Amino acid sequence: LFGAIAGFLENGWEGMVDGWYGFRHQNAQGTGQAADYKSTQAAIDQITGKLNRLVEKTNTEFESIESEFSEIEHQIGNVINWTKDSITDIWTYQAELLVAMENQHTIDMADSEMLNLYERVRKQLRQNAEEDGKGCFEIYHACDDSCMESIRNNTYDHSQYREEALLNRLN
Amino acid sequence: LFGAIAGFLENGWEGMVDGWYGFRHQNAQGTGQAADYKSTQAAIDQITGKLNRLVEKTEFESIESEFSEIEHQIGNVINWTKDSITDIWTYQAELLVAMENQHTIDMADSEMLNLYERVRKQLRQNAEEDGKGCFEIYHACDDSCMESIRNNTYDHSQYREEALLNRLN
Amino acid sequence: LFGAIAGFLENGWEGMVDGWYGFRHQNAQGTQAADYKSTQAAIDQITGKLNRLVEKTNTEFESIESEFSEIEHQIGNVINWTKDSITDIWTYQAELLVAMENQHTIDMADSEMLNLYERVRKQLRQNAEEDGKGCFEIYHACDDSCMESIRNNTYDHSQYREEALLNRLN
Amino acid sequence: DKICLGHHAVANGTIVKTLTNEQEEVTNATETVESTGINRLCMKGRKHKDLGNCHPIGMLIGTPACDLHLTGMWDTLIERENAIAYCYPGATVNVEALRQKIMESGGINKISTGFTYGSSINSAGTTRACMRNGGNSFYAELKWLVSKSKGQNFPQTTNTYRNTDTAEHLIMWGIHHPSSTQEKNDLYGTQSLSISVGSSTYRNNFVPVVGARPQVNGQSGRIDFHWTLVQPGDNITFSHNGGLIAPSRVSKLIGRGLGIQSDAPIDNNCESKCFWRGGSINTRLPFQNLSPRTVGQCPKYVNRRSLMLATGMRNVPE
Amino acid sequence: DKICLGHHAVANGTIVKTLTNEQEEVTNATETVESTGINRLCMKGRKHKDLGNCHPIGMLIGTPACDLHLTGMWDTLIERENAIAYCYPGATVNVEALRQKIMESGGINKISTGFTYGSSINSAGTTRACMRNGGNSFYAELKWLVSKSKGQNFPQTTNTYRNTDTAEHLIMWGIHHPSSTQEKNDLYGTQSLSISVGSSTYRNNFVPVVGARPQVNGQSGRIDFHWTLVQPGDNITFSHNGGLIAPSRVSKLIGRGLGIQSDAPIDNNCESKCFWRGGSINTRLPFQNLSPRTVGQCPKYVNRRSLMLATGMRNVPEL
Amino acid sequence: DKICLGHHAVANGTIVKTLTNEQEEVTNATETVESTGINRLCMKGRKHKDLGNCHPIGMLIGTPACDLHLTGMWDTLIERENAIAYCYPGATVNVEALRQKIMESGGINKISTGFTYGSSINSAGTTRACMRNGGNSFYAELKWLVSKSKGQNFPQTTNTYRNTDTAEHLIMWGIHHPSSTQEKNDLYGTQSLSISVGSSTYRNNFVPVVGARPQVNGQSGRIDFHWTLVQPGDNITFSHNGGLIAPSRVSKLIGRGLGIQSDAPIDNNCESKCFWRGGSINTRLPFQNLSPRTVGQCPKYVNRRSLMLATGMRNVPE
Ligand SMILES: *[C@@H]1O[C@H](CO)[C@@H](O[C@@H]2O[C@H](CO)[C@@H](O)[C@H](O)[C@H]2NC(C)=O)[C@H](O)[C@H]1NC(C)=O
Ligand SMILES: *[C@@H]1O[C@H](CO)[C@@H](O[C@@H]2O[C@H](CO)[C@@H](O)[C@H](O)[C@H]2NC(C)=O)[C@H](O)[C@H]1NC(C)=O
Ligand SMILES: *[C@@H]1O[C@H](CO)[C@@H](O[C@@H]2O[C@H](CO)[C@@H](O)[C@H](O)[C@H]2NC(C)=O)[C@H](O)[C@H]1NC(C)=O
Ligand SMILES: *[C@@H]1O[C@H](CO)[C@@H](O)[C@H](O)[C@H]1NC(C)=O
Ligand SMILES: *[C@@H]1O[C@H](CO)[C@@H](O)[C@H](O)[C@H]1NC(C)=O
Repeated sequence: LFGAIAGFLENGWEGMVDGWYGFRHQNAQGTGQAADYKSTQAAIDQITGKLNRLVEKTNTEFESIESEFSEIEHQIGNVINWTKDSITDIWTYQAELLVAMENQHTIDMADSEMLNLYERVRKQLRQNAEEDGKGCFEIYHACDDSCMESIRNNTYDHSQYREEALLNRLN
Repeated sequence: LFGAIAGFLENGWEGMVDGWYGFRHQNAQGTGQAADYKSTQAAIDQITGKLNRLVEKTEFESIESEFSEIEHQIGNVINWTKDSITDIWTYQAELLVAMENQHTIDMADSEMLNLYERVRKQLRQNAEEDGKGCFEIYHACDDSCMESIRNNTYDHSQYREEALLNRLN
Repeated sequence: LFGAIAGFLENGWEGMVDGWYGFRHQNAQGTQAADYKSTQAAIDQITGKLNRLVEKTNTEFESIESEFSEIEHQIGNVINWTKDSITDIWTYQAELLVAMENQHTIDMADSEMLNLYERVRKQLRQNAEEDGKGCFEIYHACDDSCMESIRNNTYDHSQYREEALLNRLN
Repeated sequence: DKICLGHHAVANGTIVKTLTNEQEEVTNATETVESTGINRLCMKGRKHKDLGNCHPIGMLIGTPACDLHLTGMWDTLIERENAIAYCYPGATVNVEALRQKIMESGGINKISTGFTYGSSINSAGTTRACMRNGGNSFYAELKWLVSKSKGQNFPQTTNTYRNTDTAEHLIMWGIHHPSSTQEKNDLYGTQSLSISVGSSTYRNNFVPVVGARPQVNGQSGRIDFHWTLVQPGDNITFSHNGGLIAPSRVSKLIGRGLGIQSDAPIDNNCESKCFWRGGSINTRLPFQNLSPRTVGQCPKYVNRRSLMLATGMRNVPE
Repeated sequence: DKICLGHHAVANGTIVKTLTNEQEEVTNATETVESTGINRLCMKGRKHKDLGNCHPIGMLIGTPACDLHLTGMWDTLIERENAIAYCYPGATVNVEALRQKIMESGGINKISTGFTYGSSINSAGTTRACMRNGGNSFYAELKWLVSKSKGQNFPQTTNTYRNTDTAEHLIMWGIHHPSSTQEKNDLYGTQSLSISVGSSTYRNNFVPVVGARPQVNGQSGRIDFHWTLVQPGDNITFSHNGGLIAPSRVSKLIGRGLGIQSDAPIDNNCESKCFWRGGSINTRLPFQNLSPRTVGQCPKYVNRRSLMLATGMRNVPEL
Repeated sequence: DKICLGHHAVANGTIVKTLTNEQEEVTNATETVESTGINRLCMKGRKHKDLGNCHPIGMLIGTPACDLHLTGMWDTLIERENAIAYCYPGATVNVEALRQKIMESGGINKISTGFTYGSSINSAGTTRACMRNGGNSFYAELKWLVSKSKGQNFPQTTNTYRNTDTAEHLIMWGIHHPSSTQEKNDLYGTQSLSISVGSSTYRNNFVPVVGARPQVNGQSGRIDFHWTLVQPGDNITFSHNGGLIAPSRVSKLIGRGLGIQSDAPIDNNCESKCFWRGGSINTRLPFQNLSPRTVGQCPKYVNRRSLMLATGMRNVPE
C-alpha cells in the first residue's frame, strides 16, 4: 500500500465522474474541478490487462467419463468421484486464490497511480509550494486559471514564479 | 519493498514491547519512547486477515483398500492420480506461503513508511530529515509538544517563523 | 509501480553496463558510474527466484497406459480425462506463476531504483533540489571527490549548507 | 491559492475479497464464475445427431427405435434418457465400453455378412417384443435362427465373415437363453447346444442356458449380446448348434465425434463448445458453477456461488 | 531537539521462505502444515460400529465372527485388518465393489427369503469350518443344500425371492466347488450340475467344478459367492439341481455412512471429521503431512515437514 | 551543477507476460519450459536391460525371441515397439496388469517346478511356429503335454507346485484350444477334456474348445495363457486330461525398477532420470512441453510452447 487512497487523502470525490484521478483548485477567480487523463488511463490499462488474462484462456477438450443415464460399476465410479472432486477442490482453491491475490494487487496499483500523480505535481511545483498533508498543495503565488491548467498540462515553469513564491513563503 | 524496514532505518527496537511501530524523541526534558497504536493495528489486522483465510474449510471416501488385494492396473491408476494430486497441493502450499510471506514483509514495510510520511508532512517546514528515520526539529519541543506530534494535533504554523530562521543561519 | 523505471526517469542508459543502477556527472571537469550495493540487492532477488524455479523435489512416476498396445477402453478414457485435467492445472499454474512473478520482478527493480534516489535525496538534504526527471540540481561547488562523497555515502551536508542555502535563496 | 489531489468514489460500492480482508469495498467489480447456462443444445456449425429414443447400442444391433439411425456421419452424438437398446430383453457384455466407443465415433457404416442358411434353418424368427409396421419383427442387423420344423435338431452350421476392407469392423451377435425346456426344445431340438466364435484375435464359446425368469416386455427369455473388432484382412467363424443370434450386418465406426448425454432440446441456430445435461454453456469467464459434469471445451467447475473480481479502487465515500 | 521513528524487533526470530529468499528472518511465524495426529479413532458424536474381526462381506452371508453384526444402524463403520469373511473357504465376485457398498452404508436390515425345500433335500448341511458353540455350523444367512439320501440325485429345484419392499435388496448366494468326484456324488448325485439365476435385470448360469486344492481351514472344497441388487417389485429366481448355496435371508443397505479402515483403538471422548489408518486428524490448518490416504473431511496432504507463515515483519536486530 | 540517477537498458529486449500486460519488454528473461529433449535413452549410472524384440510376457513364457532375457537384474527395463510375445498364436488373460508387474520389476529368477510325467505322456511336444535355430521348438518355460500314442486318451494327471521360498512366485500355464476335432483326438483322445487349477487363493477350471479359426503363423489352434501369484508356503495343484500347457519353470519378480517403453537408442554416456517414448529429458526447468506421457522423475508437462520469466527490469530505450 501507498499512503494515499485509504490514507492521507481523507476520502474520495463522488462528484468526479470523468476521471479516476483529478484536481480541484481554488484561486481568487473561483473553484473548479478537472480529471487527469494520463494517470487514470494508466490504471485502466492495467485493469483491462487483468481482464484480458482472465478471459484470454483457451481450453482442452474433455469427453464424458460418467454415464448420466445408466449405472456405472461401483469401484470405477468411486475412483472417478474421488478424482473429480479432488480436481474441483484444486480449482475452487485456485479461483479463490486468483481473485484474492489479484484484488490485492489491483487496490494497491490504483493507490500507486494516485501517489505517482501527487509526486509528479509536487516535484513540479518545486520550491513554489508546500503541502498540508491531505493531498493539497498550498501555493505561495497567484496562480491564474491558465496557470492552474499549466500545472495540469505539465507545462508549469517553476522558475517563472519562484521569487514571488520564495518571498511569500519566508514571511 | 518500501525503503524503511531493513532499509533507511538501520535496526529494530527490542525496547518496544507493545507496538509494532513507534517514536523515540530527544529534547531538553530528556528522552522517551512511545508506541504508535493505529499504524500497528493496521499491520496486525492484515496479518490476522491472512490467518483467517488460511483456516477456512469436501468429504472423501476410501478408494484404495488398506487390508486387501486391489487389482493391479486400477491400483497403478490410483497411485498415479493420488501422487499427481499431492504434487499439486505440495506446489500450491509452497507457493502460497512464499508469496504471502513476501507480501507480509513488504506490507509491514509499507506501514512503517506511511507513519514516517505522515509525520514528515505534519512537521512541514519546521524540521528536516537525517536519512535514518529521525527528524531534526528546529525549535524547542517540550514533552507536551512531542506528544502533539504523536497525536496529529501539532500545528506547524505555531513554530514556523522561529523554525525557518533557525534553518537559515 | 514505484515511480521511477518507466516513470519520472525518461529512459534507461544503454551506455551504462557495469550495473543496473548508476549516477551521471557534471561539474567543472564532469561527465557516469554504478552503484554496487543497489544492483546487488536487486540481482540477489532474481537469483533467489531462480533457485525456487530449479528446485526439484520430483516425484517418481510410472506408466499407467501402454504405448504399444490397446488399453481397456473405459479405464483408458478415465486415464485420459485425468491426465488432461492434471495438465490443465499445471498449464494454469505455470502461466500464473510467471505472470505474477514477472509482475513482482519488474516492480521490485523499480523499488531498488527509487530507494537509491531517496537515499541521495536525503543525503543532499538542503544543499540541492530535485528537477523532477531524476537529477539533483546542486547549489554548491563540488568537485569530483565530493561527487564520490555522494556515491560512497560519506557526504556531510552541513559542511556545505550555508554556501548552498544562499545560492537557492538569492 | 490551493491545488488539491483526489480520486473518485461512488455511493453504491462493491464488496470483494483480498488476501488480508474478506469484506473490502471497491468502486467496481465483475464475476469470475458463470452461473447461467443455455437450456438448449447449441448445435449450429456442428454436424450433429440427436438419437431421441434410440440407444447407441441399438444402432449396432438395429432396434426398431433405431431404424432412422442405422448408418450415418456426425461430429456430435446425443444420447437421451428414454433411450431404448433392447426390444427383446437382454444384456450386452462390456456394454459401457461399447457405448463409449459409439459415442466417440464420427459415424457408422454397415456391411452384410453374406451369411446364408440351408433349408433346415428358419432365419425369419420374429417376436412380439420388436414391433415394426404393426407387425412382429426382430433386430434389423441380426437374425434369429431356429429349426424350420418345430421339434427338430438345429443343424451343425458354420458361417464365416471376412473383412475385406482397409479398416477394422465391429461385429455383434447374440446368444438366446430360453426360459423353459419346452421353449428350448421347440426352437433348437433336444440336442446339446453350443456356439464357438473364433478369429485371429478373438476366441470364445457360448452355451444357451434354460432358466425361469420374470417377463420383460412380455418376454421371459433373454438374449445376451457379444461383440468384437474384426481386423482388416481377418476372418471370424461361427460354429453353432442353435442359440446363435447371427449378424446379417456388421458395423464400421468412422472418425471422431463428441458424445453428449442431455435433457436439453436442440437449437441449431446457436453455437457452443461446452455442454452438459442441462444444455450448453457460452461464456468468457474462466469458472463455472452449473455442473460438475461437463463435456467439450469448458470453463472449470468451482464450488462457489460467486467470486467477484475488483475492477476499481478502494471506495472511500465522502 | 529531534523525533525518531522505528519498529520493534525480537532476540530470537524465526525463519520463513519468500519468493526471493529462502532464509528470511521474521519476528514471528506459524505452521501451516499439521504434523501430529491423534493415534486413536475419535468417535465422539458418532453412532459407530466397530466390526472387530468381522469382515464387511461377513455381515451379509452371516459368518460367525459377524454374529453380533448382522443388522444395525450406524453412521460410521470401522473395519479391522485381519477381519474374517469366510469360514468355509472361497471368494466373492466383485468383492471390492461389494465391500465399498457395505462400507458406505448407514445400516443393514435382513429380510427372509422364505425359501422352502422338498423332503429329498437336506437344508441343514454343516461343516467343521463354521463353528458355533464349538460345533459344526454354517453361514447364518445361507443354507447348504444337499441330497438327504447320500449319493442320490438332487431334485431339480426352483426358488423365487420376491422383493415386495419399496427399496432394492442385496441378495447373496454361493456356488459349491467340491474337491473330489466322490464328495460331489455324495452331496448332489452323478448328474450334470447347473445353477441358473435370473431377475428382470440379472442373468447368470453357474457350474460346480471338481478340482484338487490345498486345504484352507481344513477344507479343500470352495464356495464362491455371487451377489446382485434386486429392485422393488422385481422377483429373482434360482433354478438348480445341486451346488446352490441358498440365501435364507437377504440384506438391505440403509442410508449412508463413513467407512474407516484402521486398527487404532476407539476413543469415544474426542470428536473428529478426518481419519486414516493410524487414527484421527484434528486441525484448523489446511495442510497435513501425516498421511496421503485419508478419509472424511481432511486437510490436504503435502510432502513437506514444515511450512512457516510469516506473521510479522522482517526481524532486524542491532549490530 | 547536477547529479543524475538512472538505470541501464539494452538494445535488444525480451518480451514477457505479466498480470496486467502481455507483451512487456524487459532487459532479460529465461525460459521456464523445456522444449528440447534427447533423442536417445540416457542410461548412464543405470543397470539396465534392453529387451529389443522380446515382449515382457515372453520373458515368463520363454518365447524364443526372449532366450537371452529369461533371467536377469535391472534398474530399468526397456520395451520396444513390435516385440514378440507369442510364437504359437494365443493371448493372455489380464495381460496389461501382467505386463505392468514385469515392467515394475527389478529382475527375474526362474525356479524349476520339478514336474514329472508318466510314460503314457510325451512332454517334448514342439511346433513349427516356435523356431530355434533350424528346428521346431516350444516355449522354453512350458511343456506341451500330449498322449505318447496318437489318439489314445491322455491319462488323468496331477502335478503340484510347492512354493518353498520366502517370497511369492508367478506361475503361468497355457490351455491348448485345438483347430479341429481331429487334432484334439490325436493329442488328447475322445474323452471330455478338463483342466482345474487350485491354490489357497486361486481356483479356476478350463475346458479346451475345438473351433474353426483362421490361421496365425500357420496355425488354426490357439494357446491361451493364465497366471497367478503363489504365496510362500502355498501349493498350487494342476488337475488335467490333456490340453494343459504345463509350466516347467515359474518366475520370481525381484525388487523394483523403472519400465520404459521407447524406440530410442540407448546411450550409456548421457545421464537422466526422465523418459518418454522419444527419449530422455534432462533439464533444470520445472516444466516441459515435449510429452504428456513420461515416466520417471519428470518436470510437469504444460501446453505452452514458451513461458519467459523476467530476470531484468523494464526495458526503456532512449
Ligand atoms: C412377482 O411375483 C408376483 C407374484 O408371483 C407377480 O404378481 C402376481 O401376479 C400373479 C398372476 O397375475 C398373481 O397370481 C399373484 O397373486 C400376483 N401377486 C400379487 C402380490 O399381486 C409379479 O408379476 C412378479 N413380478 C414380475 C416383475 O414378474
Ligand atoms: C480370410 O479369408 C481369406 C479368404 O479365404 C483368406 O485369404 C485367401 O488367402 C489365401 C492365402 O493368403 C489365398 O490363397 C486365397 O486365394 C485368398 N482368398 C481370397 C479370395 O482372397 C485369408 O487368409 C483369411 N484371413 C486369415 C487371417 O485367415
Ligand atoms: C503344501 O504341501 C506340503 C507337503 O505336501 C504340506 O506340508 C507338510 O506339512 C505337514 C504339516 O506340518 C507336515 O506334516 C509334513 O511333514 C509336511 N511335508 C513336507 C515334505 O513339507 C503343506 O501343509 C501344504 N501347504 C498347504 C498350504 O496346503
Ligand atoms: C464496472 O465494471 C465493469 C467491468 O470492468 C465495467 O464494464 C464498467 O465500466 C464499470 N463501471 C463503470 C461506471 O465504469
Ligand atoms: C506469534 O504469532 C502467533 C500467531 O499469530 C500469536 O498467537 C502470538 O501472539 C505471537 N506471539 C509471539 C510474538 O510469539
